[PDB]
Amino acid sequence: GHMVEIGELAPDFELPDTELKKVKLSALKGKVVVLAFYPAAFTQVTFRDSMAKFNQVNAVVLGISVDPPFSNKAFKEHNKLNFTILSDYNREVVKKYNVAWEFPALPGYVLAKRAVFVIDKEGKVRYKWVSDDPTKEPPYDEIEKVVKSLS
Amino acid sequence: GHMVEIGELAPDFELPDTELKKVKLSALKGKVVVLAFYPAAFTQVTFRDSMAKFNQVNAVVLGISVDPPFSNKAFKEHNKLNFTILSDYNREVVKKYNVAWEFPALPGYVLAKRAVFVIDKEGKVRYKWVSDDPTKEPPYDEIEKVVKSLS
Repeated sequence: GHMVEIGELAPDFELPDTELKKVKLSALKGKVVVLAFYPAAFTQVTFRDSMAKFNQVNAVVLGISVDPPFSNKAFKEHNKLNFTILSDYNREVVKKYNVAWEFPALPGYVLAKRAVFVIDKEGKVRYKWVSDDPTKEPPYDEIEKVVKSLS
Repeated sequence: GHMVEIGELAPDFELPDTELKKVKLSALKGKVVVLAFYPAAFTQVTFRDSMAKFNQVNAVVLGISVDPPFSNKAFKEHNKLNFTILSDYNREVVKKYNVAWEFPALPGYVLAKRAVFVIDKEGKVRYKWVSDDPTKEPPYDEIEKVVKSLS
């Protein structure tokens, strides 16, 4: 089964972005990468989604959800997200990162937990945060300090 | 396997709407129903999606796609769709209606063909249109005349 720990090589993957362009994690070696998993585009709470808090991060942020690319494109534009948003539509990556759960109101609907992984220039996992509660937000300040140490 | 023909009882199903409320086709017996399958919310071409052409139909229109409810809710609101939009997220219904295909740019992504079924007050299929080409639009005028004959 899948378990991701600090110090391990981050599991590689290739997913389509909002323009259906294939994005491969390992092609980003040489750059700090932040994986930002979210349960669902257009989750309602506010004028802008919390994913916009990654706009200011000094790294290559990959937002990842199981939403289809067409909807993620509208979500990206509506919320002025300035970074790549990927669609894990077959749930390959939520499984590889062990961040899958079933949405309570939708039997058999598997989606990402709210999670963040920071990956160094060598492709190793250097920070991990996974919340079972989808409404919690990650500690952005700590994440940015980790990114700084890897830059 | 599944095949839907004129004169048959429409296959029953229960799917969540944009508020995650379960909607069951057979509960609509006594009313004319129009199933309007579409491949994907937020498909770009125009200021408003063609699904809005069902706003004027004198029947209970159920829009159906494999998009998740949260995205379909944003799609419904953006395009001022006045009718129920259902999420066939496990592809149960596209299979039952034999309107599934794989999106060319996304391996393993199964979605609805552009299709319309009109169902009479007894729950029987009375009109069927299925387009392999997702950009074609159905003959709205004929559909509305069929609806009239069933009213």
